[PDB]
Amino acid sequence: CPLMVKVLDAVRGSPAINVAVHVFRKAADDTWEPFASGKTSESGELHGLTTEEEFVEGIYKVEIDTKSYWKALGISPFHEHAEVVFTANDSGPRRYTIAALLSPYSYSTTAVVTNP
Amino acid sequence: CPLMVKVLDAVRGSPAINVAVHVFRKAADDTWEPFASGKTSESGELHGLTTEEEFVEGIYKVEIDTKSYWKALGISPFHEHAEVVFTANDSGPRRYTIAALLSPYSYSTTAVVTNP
Amino acid sequence: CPLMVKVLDAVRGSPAINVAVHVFRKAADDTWEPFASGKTSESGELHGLTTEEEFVEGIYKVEIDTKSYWKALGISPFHEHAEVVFTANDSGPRRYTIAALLSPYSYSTTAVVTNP
Amino acid sequence: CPLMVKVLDAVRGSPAINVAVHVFRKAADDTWEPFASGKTSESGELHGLTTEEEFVEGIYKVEIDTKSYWKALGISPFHEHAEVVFTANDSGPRRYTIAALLSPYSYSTTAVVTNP
Ligand SMILES: COc1cc(C(=O)c2ccc(C)cc2C)cc([N+](=O)O)c1O
Ligand SMILES: COc1cc(C(=O)c2ccc(C)cc2C)cc([N+](=O)O)c1O
Repeated sequence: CPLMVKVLDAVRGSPAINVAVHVFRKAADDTWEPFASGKTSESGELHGLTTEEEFVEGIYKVEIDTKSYWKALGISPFHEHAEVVFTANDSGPRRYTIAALLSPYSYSTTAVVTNP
Repeated sequence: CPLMVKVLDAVRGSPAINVAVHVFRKAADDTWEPFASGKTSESGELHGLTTEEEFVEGIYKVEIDTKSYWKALGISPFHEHAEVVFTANDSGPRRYTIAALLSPYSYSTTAVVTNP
Repeated sequence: CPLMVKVLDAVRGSPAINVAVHVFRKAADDTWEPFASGKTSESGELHGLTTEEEFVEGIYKVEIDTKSYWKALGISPFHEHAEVVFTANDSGPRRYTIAALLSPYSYSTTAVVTNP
Repeated sequence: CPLMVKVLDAVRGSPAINVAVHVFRKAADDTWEPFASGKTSESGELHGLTTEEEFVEGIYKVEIDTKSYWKALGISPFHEHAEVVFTANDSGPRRYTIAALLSPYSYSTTAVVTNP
């Protein structure tokens, strides 16, 4: 609910289906602690990662396993993964969508942050 | 149903709301004929542009009125509009989403084409 | 010199070489008048389109022939071209670089505008 | 020379000047070892990070300090940095250009890889 990830494929013109996504939260010692993870659905979307209670302010990293995605399609990739690192700030009610558009040698990412 | 447009704002991190979108189909004389149009909703989406019966194969242009969008936000823009020109090809059942991510001096667009 | 175009290939991670580019300028009767054209070099760059004298104020359209590029690589892409439409030199001469990043179902474009 | 970084600003339509960039290389114990760092110039480019001798095969992370860039412009952005993680030189030396296009809530990155 508070955090959704959506992944699209710029080569095939499709959702990026069955992509592994890991979310980490930065710990006090500056290490990355696993927070949530899953695989994108047939729509390219990954829902249900966290809850309002669990998602507190902090620094988060979303790692999208793009290399494995491209390899499963038989397409030669450049990156190991796509990484999105951001701060969650409580500024009234907010829902976050982290969206990524994947190509073999490029990616784009945006945040769509809305007030429900 | 067969054609949806979605527009996002990379500066504000939001859907691009109330953006005018025009769709044209290329005529035999190479001119662009108005085909459908509307304004994006609060989700950034524009549904209901056309019907399965009306949307035939051909060359289409989607013009997204980005300059007016940025001006309404008080942000100085570069482009007059964003233009997406593509061929619709009947290759089994297909639904098209034309998505765009807007910045003042840049835009990105992709097509998400799925079989319902 | 005042107008340069650069095109990159997001599948191969390379310059997009031998891409045709056509520049138009909106005429007083609202038609698109041919202005300049050329092909990208081995670096993906297209220099020498115009001159300071010829590049007057106006609304310009840069059409990048992405479909012909993909077809030459044996790929059937989604878009016919990538189009960049902008007002130029409205506050005196500027140098414009129009850059594009290509995938079969997506493109991104940015402008870099500098004052000499 | 073998590794160059270029950063552009999609709000202003300009090179992103004075952007800090830190490159790491994955060590045999799976930690990220510092490798090279620098700042983009007035053209948005960062040359001279490394040498052919030092740039061995490995997994590299290029961290572009986008938050510090935006904060210096008086903007509160979404991301902490932009991260580009890739295996380099796996089939012999290549020249890599890592390019990034920045907005407050989005970034795009591409790689241009050439064989000398
Ligand atoms: C089809 O549906 C969607 C598509 C897209 C995108 O195509 C998109 C994704 C990332 C980037 C950096 C840029 C683009 C244009 C995002 C969406 N979303 O809701 O953010 C979305 O729903
Ligand atoms: C003006 O000069 C350059 C521009 C650009 C880009 O505009 C570009 C950058 C990132 C992305 C994701 C997409 C785009 C189109 C890249 C360059 N390069 O060498 O990669 C370059 O030289």
